[PDB]
Parts: sequence; C-alpha cells; structure tokens
Amino acid sequence: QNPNAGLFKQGYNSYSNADGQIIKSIAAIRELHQMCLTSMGPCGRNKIIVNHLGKIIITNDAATMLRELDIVHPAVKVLVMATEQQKIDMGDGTNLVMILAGELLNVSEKLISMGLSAVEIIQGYNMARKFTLKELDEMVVGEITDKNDKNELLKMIKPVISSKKYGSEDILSELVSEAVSHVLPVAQQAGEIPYFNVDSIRVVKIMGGSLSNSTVIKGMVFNREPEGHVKSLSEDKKHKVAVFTCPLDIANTETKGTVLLHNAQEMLDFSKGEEKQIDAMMKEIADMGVECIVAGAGVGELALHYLNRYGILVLKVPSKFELRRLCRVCGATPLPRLGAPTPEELGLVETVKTMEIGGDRVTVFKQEQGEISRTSTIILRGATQNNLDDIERAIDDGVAAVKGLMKPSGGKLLPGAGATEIELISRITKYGERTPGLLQLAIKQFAVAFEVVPRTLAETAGLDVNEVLPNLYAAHNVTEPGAVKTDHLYKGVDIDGESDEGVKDIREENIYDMLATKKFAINVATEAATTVLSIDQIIMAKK
Amino acid sequence: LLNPKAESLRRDAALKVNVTSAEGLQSVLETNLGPKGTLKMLVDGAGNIKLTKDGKVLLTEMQIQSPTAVLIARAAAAQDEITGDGTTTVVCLVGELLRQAHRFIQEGVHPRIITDGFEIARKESMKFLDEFKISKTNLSNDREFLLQVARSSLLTKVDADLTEVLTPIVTDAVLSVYDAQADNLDLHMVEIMQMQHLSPKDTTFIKGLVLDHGGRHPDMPTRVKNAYVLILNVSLEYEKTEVNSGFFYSSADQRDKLAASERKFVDAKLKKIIDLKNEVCGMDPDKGFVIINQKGIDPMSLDVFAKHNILALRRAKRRNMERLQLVTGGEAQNSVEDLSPQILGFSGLVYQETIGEEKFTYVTENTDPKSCTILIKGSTHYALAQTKDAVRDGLRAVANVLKDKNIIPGAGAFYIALSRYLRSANMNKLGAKGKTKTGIEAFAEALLVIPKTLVKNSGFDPLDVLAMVEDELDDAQDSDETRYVGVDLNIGDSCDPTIEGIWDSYRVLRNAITGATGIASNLLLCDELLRAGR
Amino acid sequence: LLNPKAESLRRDAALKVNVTSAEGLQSVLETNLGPKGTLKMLVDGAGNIKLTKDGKVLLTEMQIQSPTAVLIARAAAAQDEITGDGTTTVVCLVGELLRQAHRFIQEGVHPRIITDGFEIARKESMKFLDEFKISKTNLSNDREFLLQVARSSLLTKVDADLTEVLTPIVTDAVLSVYDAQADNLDLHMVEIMQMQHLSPKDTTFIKGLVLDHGGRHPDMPTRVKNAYVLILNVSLEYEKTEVNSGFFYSSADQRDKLAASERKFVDAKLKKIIDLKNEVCGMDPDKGFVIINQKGIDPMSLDVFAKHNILALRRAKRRNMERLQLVTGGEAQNSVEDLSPQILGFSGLVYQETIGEEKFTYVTENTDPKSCTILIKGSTHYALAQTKDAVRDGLRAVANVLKDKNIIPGAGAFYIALSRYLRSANMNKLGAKGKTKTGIEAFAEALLVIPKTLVKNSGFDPLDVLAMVEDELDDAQDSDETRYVGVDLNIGDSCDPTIEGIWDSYRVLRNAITGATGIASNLLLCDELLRAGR
Repeated sequence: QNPNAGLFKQGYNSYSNADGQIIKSIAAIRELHQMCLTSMGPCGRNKIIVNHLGKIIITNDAATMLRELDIVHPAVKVLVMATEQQKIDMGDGTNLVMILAGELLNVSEKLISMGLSAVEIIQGYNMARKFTLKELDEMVVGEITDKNDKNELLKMIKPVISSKKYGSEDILSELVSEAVSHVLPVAQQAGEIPYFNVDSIRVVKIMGGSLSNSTVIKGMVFNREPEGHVKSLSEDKKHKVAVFTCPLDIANTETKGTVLLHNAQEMLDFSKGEEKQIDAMMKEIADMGVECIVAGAGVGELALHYLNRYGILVLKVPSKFELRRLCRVCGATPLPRLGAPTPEELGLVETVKTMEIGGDRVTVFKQEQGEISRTSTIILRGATQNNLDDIERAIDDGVAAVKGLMKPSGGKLLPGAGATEIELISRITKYGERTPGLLQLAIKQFAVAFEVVPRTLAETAGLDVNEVLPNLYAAHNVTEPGAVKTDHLYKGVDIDGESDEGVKDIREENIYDMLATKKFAINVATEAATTVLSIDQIIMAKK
Repeated sequence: LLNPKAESLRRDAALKVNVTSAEGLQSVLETNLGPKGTLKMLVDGAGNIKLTKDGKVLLTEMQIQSPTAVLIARAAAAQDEITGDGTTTVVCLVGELLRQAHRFIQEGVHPRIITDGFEIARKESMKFLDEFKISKTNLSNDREFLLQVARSSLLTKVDADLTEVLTPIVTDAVLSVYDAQADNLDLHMVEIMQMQHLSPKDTTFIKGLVLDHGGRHPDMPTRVKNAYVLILNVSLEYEKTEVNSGFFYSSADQRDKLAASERKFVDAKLKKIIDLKNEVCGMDPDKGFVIINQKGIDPMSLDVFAKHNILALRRAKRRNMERLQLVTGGEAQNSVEDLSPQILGFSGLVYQETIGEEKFTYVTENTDPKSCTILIKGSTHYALAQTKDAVRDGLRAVANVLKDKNIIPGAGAFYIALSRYLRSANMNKLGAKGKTKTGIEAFAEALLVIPKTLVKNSGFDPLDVLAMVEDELDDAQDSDETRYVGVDLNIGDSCDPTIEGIWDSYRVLRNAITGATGIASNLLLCDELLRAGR
Repeated sequence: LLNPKAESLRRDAALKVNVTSAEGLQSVLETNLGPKGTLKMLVDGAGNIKLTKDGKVLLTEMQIQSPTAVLIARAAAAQDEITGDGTTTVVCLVGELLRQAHRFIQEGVHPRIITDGFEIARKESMKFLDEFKISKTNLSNDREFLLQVARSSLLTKVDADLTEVLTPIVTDAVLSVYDAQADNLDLHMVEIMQMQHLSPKDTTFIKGLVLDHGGRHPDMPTRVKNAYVLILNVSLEYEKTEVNSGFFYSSADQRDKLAASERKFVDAKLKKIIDLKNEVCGMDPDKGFVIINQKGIDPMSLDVFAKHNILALRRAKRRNMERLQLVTGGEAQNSVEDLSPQILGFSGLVYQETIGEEKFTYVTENTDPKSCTILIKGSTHYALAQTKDAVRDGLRAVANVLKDKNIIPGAGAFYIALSRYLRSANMNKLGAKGKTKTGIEAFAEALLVIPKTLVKNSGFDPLDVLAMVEDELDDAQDSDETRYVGVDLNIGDSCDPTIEGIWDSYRVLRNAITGATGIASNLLLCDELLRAGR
C-alpha cells in the first residue's frame, strides 16, 4: 500500500542533498580512509588481498590496494584517480593524498554541521590551498645538488624506503644508492638534459638466504641459462652480440622453400641437408664476427652443437621485454632472418657469464670500461616470499623517487616527522584568522585536516595521541626573544621505543620530504576534495 | 469507462501529475544554475562516471521516467540547436510557471485563462526585451568585451580557477577565425583536441594546427625555424621490382643484394626530394625544411632525411593533409617526378612534443592559416570532458555575441526588470480583461525564479537580495535615470552588471522565454492522460 | 535528541499539523457563511437531529480531535461573550491567514517577520475601520434602519422565507423594550417561548406576559377586557397533613362537620375576595377582574370565581409573579386579612389559549409593561432550536446596534475595501520593511476570504463578481463622491450596501479581526509539539 515517491528519473539507488548525500559520500570515502590511515608512517601495518588467481599479496601501499580493492561507489573513484595521478606523476605520496583528501572531506562534515554552504567551503579550501602552496616554499631546510654521489642520494633514498619493512634501511638504502650511482651518467653545468631513467634499473629476487646476502650488479641480469657447451665469453673486450628472432634451425627461403619427402633416400638426403644447412648458417654467422647469440625462439640440438663448435655463446631470451632490455643494453637489433647478422645490427658487450646465486643460475650482460651501459640490476635474497615482495616494492619505490630530483626544484628538502605539517597548520590557522568572513572557519578546518600526519605517526607506533600531539604542538608553538622564529623548529614525531618521552629533532635521523612531492600531493588532495564536495546528487545503479 | 491494458487520468489528476513532474525536474536542475551551482554525477554502469553541469548534457544523458518530464526535457533541448544555452533557465521558468498556474487553478481559474494571460505576458516581455537590450559596437578593439563575455560563460561551467586560462584562449580562438569584417563565422575553423597525463591548468591556445604523428629518428631537429612544408602522397617505403619477381635464394646474402638493388626506386625519389630541399633555401640562414609525407616512410629513408637536417613525418591522416593545405599553404604532390618549389608552403616554428604514450608535432605560426587549435589538457577523463564542454560553450557564446550585436546585461537584472515592467504595464493597461490578471501575475512571479535560484545557490537569502535590488530600482526610477541593477553572488548586495562585466545573450533569453511559455501553455492545456498501443 | 518512551514533533511537522487543522476547520465552516450557506446536522450521541448555522453551536457541540483545531474553535467561540457573532468569520480568517503564512514560509520567510507584518496590517485595518464606519442616527423613529439590520442579521440563520415574519417581531420587541430615555438596553426583559403546536410561520409578537398555570372550569371567562390584577400569596385550596390522612364520615351531618374544617379558611378568604371584586368593577361597565392567586386553588373556589365572572389562576411561578408586578403594577397580598383595593393593578385584554396538551393565559395590553415576549412555534425540535437561535441572535444584534451607533456596510464591501486600502497604503508608505511586505500581502489576501466564501456559497464565481466590485471601487475612488461597493448574493452583480440595506456590526468586525490576527500569530509561532503529563 505504501507508495514510493520522490524519484522521477528511473528506478535506481538515488542519493540527494535533501537526504544527506553530501554526508553519505563522505562516509563511503571514509570506508577506505579508515584503511589508508593505518598504512602511512614508519610503523604502518600490512594488509592482505587475495587475487582471482589464488595468489596472496601483502603490501602497505595504498595504490596497490586500490588497484585490487573492489570499489563500486563512484565518489571513491575520485580518490582512486587522485592516487593514480600521484603514482604516475610523483614517485611517492600515494597514501598522503588519500589521507589528506579523507581528512578534508571529514572536516567538511563539521563545516556543514555549522550550516555553511558547499560553495563557500570550496572557496575557503581553495584559498587555504593557495596559501599553503605558497608557504611550502619557505619550509625548505636543505637542498640536493644532484651530484650523483651516494652520500647525497642517501638523503632522499632513506625516507622513501621507510614505512616498508622498517629497520632494514641499512641495506636497502645502500643497494638503491649503489644502483642509482651506477646508472646515473656523468654530467655537470647542465640541467636541461634529463639524466635519471627509472626503466634502466631492474629488480630480481632469488629464494633462499636473507637480505644480508643481497648485492648489486652493474648491468642487466637475466634468469635464462645458455643451455649450451659454452657457459661464458672470454676476457676480451667488446664481444659482438647478435640478436635473432627466427629460431636457430635450418635457414628457410622467402620464395618457395618447400621440401617434400617421398623416398627413403630422399629422407636421408633431407636429413643430411638439414645438418649441412645448420652448419652453413652457423658458419655464416661466425664469418660476420658474431661471438654471442641471443635467441628469442627455440634452438635445436644441432644448432647448439654447431654454434658451440665455432666458440659462440648462445643465450635464450624468449621474453620480448627481456629482448628489448638486452637490445638497449648492448644496442643490437633483432634479426628476423637467419645467416645475415649484419655488423651494423650487432651490439658490444664486454663480459657475458653465468653466475650461481643460491643454486639458481643467472646470465648477466655487463661491461666495465668500454661501451659502458647505464643499466643496473638489484639482486634480492630471502627465504620468505612475502618479505621478498615487500623488499622489491620498497626498492622499486626508492628507485622511482630519484626521478623527482631533476631541475624543477627537485632537490628541495623539507622537515619530516610532521614538523612541516605542524608549521603549515600554524600558518594556515593564522591566515584563516586574518581572513574575514565565513571563509575563516573553512580555513581553520583545512588547517585542522593536516593534523592527521602526527596522529597517524603516533597511532601506528602504539603511542597515545593525547600525550604526543599536544607536546609536539607546545614544542612548535613557542615564542622566541625576537621577531624571527629560530632554534629547534624541526622537532617531529619520534619512533619512540626508547628514551623517556617527548619529541626529538629530525636532524638525528636526517628524515626530510620533497617539496615537489608535498605540493603535488596537497594540490591533488584538494582537487579531489573539491570534486567530491561539488557533487550534491549521485546516480547509482545495481551492479 | 475504461479498457484493459490501459490507464488514464481523470478530472484534474493529469494536471497534478504534470505539475509534480515539472517541479521534480526543476528541483533536479535547480541546484546547477549559475556559477554558484553544483555538479551532477552520472554513472553509466560500465565504470564510466561523468561529472557534468551543463543542462543540455545532463538532460540528454540522464534517463527520465516521468513522461511529462521527458516532454519538458525534449522541448528544452531545442535551446542547444538554436542558442546553445538556457536549458536550465527554460526548465526553471517552466517549473515556476506551472507552480503558479496550479496554485491559481486550485482557486478555480480555468487553464485557458492562464494560457491567454501567459501569451499576453509573453508579448509584453518581448516588447520589454526589445526596449531593454543594448547595441554592441562594431569596433575591432572590443577584445575587452569578448574577454568579459568569455569569463561570464566560463564561470558557470568551471571552478573559477580555470577561467583565467580558458577566457583568453576562447577569446583569441574566436577572434582569429572571425576577422573584423562582415564575412561569416564558422566554429568548425577551431579544432578541439584532448591530451592525457597533463595538469588541468596546462590548457593553452595554438595559432595553427597540431599533427598527431611525430618523427621517428633521433637525429631530426627538435625545432625548425621558418620551415618549408612539403606534402607528398607518394609512399617512400621499400619498393619491389615493378614486374613479376621474387626472392629465391640459398643464403640471405642474395636476398640482401636483391633488396639493395630494388631500393634504387625509393633512392631516386629521395634524391629529388633532397635536391628540392637544397635548391629552396638549402643554406639560407633562419630557414628550414619540413616534409609531411602522408604515406609511410622506410627507416632508411627516414635516416636519409634526418642526415640532411630535414624533419619528415609519416602515416598522417588525410583530414590532416587537407587541413595543412590551408594552414601551411603547401600542396600535395602526387608524383615526385613533377615535384617543384611551387609545391612548398611556409610556416613558423615547427616543434615536436614527446609524450610517454605518443608524440605530437606543431605546425603553428602560419601567415594566414584561417584556423586555430585548442589543446585541452588533463589527467582524468571527467576533467577533460568538463574542459571540452566549457571550451565549446564559451566558443558558442562568443560566436553568438559576435554574430548578434544585441547584448543584455545579466546578473539577474533582466528578469527582475521584466517582472516589474510586466506587473506595472499589464495591470495599468488591462487590454484583454480582468480575468487574465491571474495569468499575468503568475507569469510575472514565475519570471523571478531565476534570480531567486541564483541567490539560493550562492548561499544568500533571496528575500533580502531581491528587496535590495527592488529598492535600488525604485530609487533609480524616482531619479528619472536609466540604470541596470543586478545581483552580486559574491558580496550578496546589488551591483551594476554593465560595470562588473556580466552579460547575457539576446537570442538566449528570447528563445528561453518563448520555449518556457510554450511548454507551460502546452502542459497546462492537458485535460487528461490517455494510454494506447498495449 | 529524545528521551526513551517520549513523543515529540520537530522540523516543519508542527507547521504541517497546524496548517492542516486550520484548513480542515475552515473547510468545515466555509459553507455556513452568508444567507446562502448550508445547514449542518448534529447528534451528540442521543440520536436527536439538530440543525443550525450558528458558529458557536457548530464548534461547541461537535467533537474535535486535533488539539490545534480545539484551541481555534475555543478562541473563535470566546467572541460570543464579547460581540455575540463572527465565529465563522474568525475561523475563516484564521484559516486563510495561516494558509498564506505557510505559503510564504515555503519561500523561506521566518514566522516572526510574518507576525510583525500581521501586527502592522492589524493596525492599518483598525485605522481603515475607524475611517470607514458610518455614524447611525440616534433618532428613535428610524424603524427602517432597525428593520434592515434585523433582516441582515436574520437572513444568515433562516431560510429567507420566515424572515418576513420574524424580522418585524424582533425589531418591534427590541425597539419597545428600550425606554424613551438614555438609560440602557437590557434584553433580560424580553422573554422567549416555545410551543410545539403550530408551524414556525405562525409566530407572532406578544406585548406582555403569558402564564402557564391556570384554573379549569367550563364557565371560566374566555376573554376579559380592562381587567384588574390581584396577586395573592395565601392558599385557597384544601390542605392535608404531610402524612397521608383524610376525613371519614358515616352520615351527612358528619360529612358536613368534617368538610367544615377544610372549607372554613377557603370560605373566609373568598368572602373578602368577592367583597373586593364587588367594590371594584362590581357594577362598572366594560371592565373585568383577574386574580392571580400564586398559591393553589381548589375546584370549589374555582367554581365560585367562575360564577362571579372572575378569571382565576393558580400555582403561578414566582418569576411570573414578579414580572406581573413590574408589568401590571399590582402588588402581592400576603394575606386576605389586609386585602385592600389599592393592591389591584390594571391590564388590558386577558384571554386564555387552549392547546391539545396544555393551556395558556395572556395578560398582554398593559399601559407600560416595560417588557416584551416572543412566542416561537414549530413542529420539530430542530426547527424550534433554529428559531430560538435566530431570535436570540437578532435580539442581540439589534441591541448592540442601538447601543453602538457605529455601523459598517455589509455585502462584502468592508473586506474588499480593507484589502485595497491595506495594499495601497503599504505600497505607498513603505514604512514597515521590505521583507515585512510578505506578511502584509499575506494579511491582505487573507482578508479577502470572507467575500470569496460568500460568493462561493451563493453559486457564483468569485473571480468575476470580485473583479467587477474592484472595478467599481476604482471608479468610485477616482470620482470625487463617496460610494460603497459590494456583492449582490441574489443577483450576482455589484450593489451598494447602504442602499440595499445590508449592514455589519462594527464591534463584531473589530473583534473578529483582532481575534483572527491574535490566533494566527500565536499558531504561526509554534515550532514543536511536546507530549507530557502521562
């Protein structure tokens, strides 16, 4: 009997501002904000997601979870796209943008509760965003000069590797710095030409051992074995390397090339002809000076015997991506045909050999003095697959973060451990107090939204926020005998677990954040919050 | 008195249903009116989400169940094909007119009387529109007015931050295509392109055309200054023997020799191309050479071109070649043997842009391209769609303003002034009869919906703003002076639209008023609802 | 925010409930306004059918469930002790004003501003009423104006046919009961009688009093002229002890001896009574003699009086005795021992009325009765009740008009003129506030409910007759002469109330407006409903 009314478009799940849609969307986003809050910080806790393939994946990266989490509410997709943008443009801050957007939308609930309209809230958020972005430029303490030195690189490497397998930085930072130094070319008095390339660094893992057994190899390491009599090249420099696409077998002909067997003598002659053709093809390859052969397809037993007879090393690379990487390392070009390895298409690799790591043989194409390649590989070892995956993700993130040290103020360093957050909170509060009109409340709530970072750092470490946060605020909220603030203004959230109580200056650990990363994260989080708040009606359908 | 498989509305049920549907549609489109309005979120169910504010797009994409709402949306959609804007205004006017008509009908007023009153008020509003408009000058230095119009159009669709970027872009794009002459205006001369993995604020204006395909050789110059544009329809890919042949061999060396011998056909054409390049400004300073080469190019030919400091493209769309024929002035050469300098065009800086997923080429800075390109840049699909919609709306608004010099100040001044003029003149004249006063008052009150909705969206109280506007208008009338009084959605008090820079199109308002009156008359005259065909 | 096991209403629920109750009561009482209104049947569980049109009877004798409606009905009925009429007017005004206030609130107008506007409009309406009233002449010979007032007050309660009989009776009674002196008017001297024998059209005016208790004798006088009135307080009938007792005899001598004790006092009193009758009017021609004898009378003394041509009454009411003393001038004799001719009064025609179920005695035609009596006749309880209510309403209305010389022309002129004056004055002065104009317009529109309801009850369309009246009002205001314009509920066209003879009481209208404004202000200020006490 009870009729339905209020919907004139169609039969669907309708959300309207009259029914509190602005708060329903906020709660829907909170559904994942709660998950993302416990992920940020050095003491972040792991999450497990089961893939459709039956593989159990454990990680602390918010972006990885979002890519796998089943998200159907259209409002959350705004923050998902924000995280995707953070991952694409910046090398870090995937959790930061999510946390900031969630906190902004949460404080928007308080703003609405006071009777403020969404439009004025958005205007105040935009003004506070502009003020915060302008102020961020003044939060720089040090600057990376991009000298490619390991010690200088460690400054940025250490903070990035943190929050993933915390406590293992002593080895991960060294590995990342060594790889970056190996791949980084030598240059000076120029900032227009890019130098770092993330694609030039590859990460591999071998089961067994521990992280202490990891090492870095200058060059590209492959898990494929030669599967031939010759296991490595000689000590001569600049061995000619040939890449083939057609399988190493009897050479064919573009026109005709069809052979039919009917008689037994014909079959015997055909077998002898196949043997002779393989021998002749290998002889022709040798005559061109080819000393190493890369086969993207299968290789016959006769082909192996003949190529080993001429002292030519054969390495199988069936993976197209591995073939591309090898071609980039040595500069060789794949040959679609057999028997025509033109010198112009041949690469140069000084040393090619097979190495045993934990019982698994791997082949590395590397060099020392001549034809230096800017590619490096990081070898990880560990008895636990979950630890190996976590360390691989941490290394990947650390290597990627190096791309942010380029010309556009990439070396700027800001205080970490939330000290920058406290300073920005104070500045935004002052600006809101100065700002007239109702926008002051929006500015104050925007400032409050930045209190999450110390909150998350304290909570993830098992510390009570009610005792950590006020102490940090009191330490930052001090008056100096002068018009300019000075002294220890870099105090942040401590890892705790020792000492007695309170906060410490970050200079002991040298933890700093990137200006570009923080600015981009703030901008994207504010844009996502504005987009979410700008919607007062959502149309959803059964899925 | 009914038939199976059918349902009908009797007595005033049809009127009540139509009024309820109109009110529902108005409330759906009430919140998105004005720069202070909100955005609607649409989900198609396939994973694509659209965040749109334009009324036409919202009505077209959204599914409507109420037949009366469907009719209202379809009728209002005509604004897009006539003026390009005002759909939300039409919907709001229809909704308020139907509200007032239903209120009067509850008092016993026949619908036909209301329809006649609406027609009389429509005639009076047309007279007021004619008397109230402002004539725009034909000066070529009106760029400031065009900027104001573009800002007014954009502020309704953007977040007030991209306005600074889009206003100059739209103004320049519209002005370049339509010179300070009679001639004619065609928005097809302005190309719209979208790029991903870029910031929303990166949107810029390109004087000429942008080519999708880029170079495929590291040695080609990144930038070419004062380049001669060559368009070639002859393929430069590897060619085989003109007569029947093949590759029958025992070793690949014979095949390589045969391929080298056959390459002479392409080599001959490359020689002619290089000769043309050398003859025409081969070594002249501040000169370059660029070849389009619609057809494909063999890598060896690409290397040959690169070694001669020639920037050559390949595999370009025929539409791009046709556009280049005008943008650069060069001609497409069907046969290399007849190649001559007259085919070569001329263009300014030629720049190649490298993107992670693609590579673009710029052929802008032309003497008289008779066209321009706007590059919409964004990182998300919804952002790109919003930017494209805003750019198109601004282009259409500026084109309407240029073609039609009649301009009317906005900011709600027109609606309030029209309402006051009707309330005065119709009541003082009473040209049809007293019984039409109900419809006259209904129309006059309904015409005030737009300013009230704008004030409600801005967050201010409509009562106080309307009272202040009325007080200012009364003071102006008592002073015996001509003054335009509008609504300031940022301060909340009254303001002069002619000074702040808020303007509305004459055609938009005319068509919106006519459509709203027609829809209201058609719906109010519905006596009953009939169902058939089941 | 609620305690466990508690009931309360928040948000706009209180407004919805109040508006619904007010509209329901307004619709219930709408059809009872004007002479063309309808009649309602009431049954208070006893199964008796009662028909009436008086607002007080409808509100008080009908059960109301909604608490807001109960308060509205009580407030409207409270006016009966102040003016005696206007209950339906108060209810209709409250309902329409609340409807308009809710309509404005739906636009965002706060209730307090509406209340302030109502107060301002109330002050303006009081000023308009002061400037609009007409001073009635105090000449006692203005029987025409009194008849017009009585007809106007009566037509609302009767079927428009009994008016020709009842109006003159009520008018004459009210005119006569007022002495030819300043003094004051007192309707307590006007008695109303009900008889179930004849039809309502047979009602007549009685100049004096009517006595219900009388003697019985076949020779009792039927008509007596120029009769002297003697009031006696001593019993003239045989009396027995409190305990049952009697006289028993076995012979004629014992019978006579025992009956002597009973008849001694009766004979002693009769001796002096007959002596007095012989002394005065014993032989005088064209004279009569009537004796009241408040106490009882035995049949022997009744026969004795009859044989002497004396009209003897018995067991008269004390109130009737006092009214006779004030009317006939005769004094009450405590005991016949001091009987004297000075006790005798004087009266005109004295006659008895014989009915199937009872008998009555008339003592009318007195020199200066200083009192009046109205006899109501009918065949059914509901008809008698309706006639009594109409007679009382007419008496009160005429008495109020005589007391207060201020008279307001009716026919709907007052309300239309008040609304027009309010609108014009508030649009010109602009002295209250811009936003208060909302409440001012609400009050102005609400004050037009009464004429609209009157037109609707008559079957005519308000939209036409009210428009014609507005046009006539505009014409009269443009002219330099003073003219009153109203609505003719019988013809449907406009008419002048001062010429046709339709008038409204000044006090009734003033108090109705005040009460309606107060009730509306009180109700519109209710935000939440809280239940407590159990």
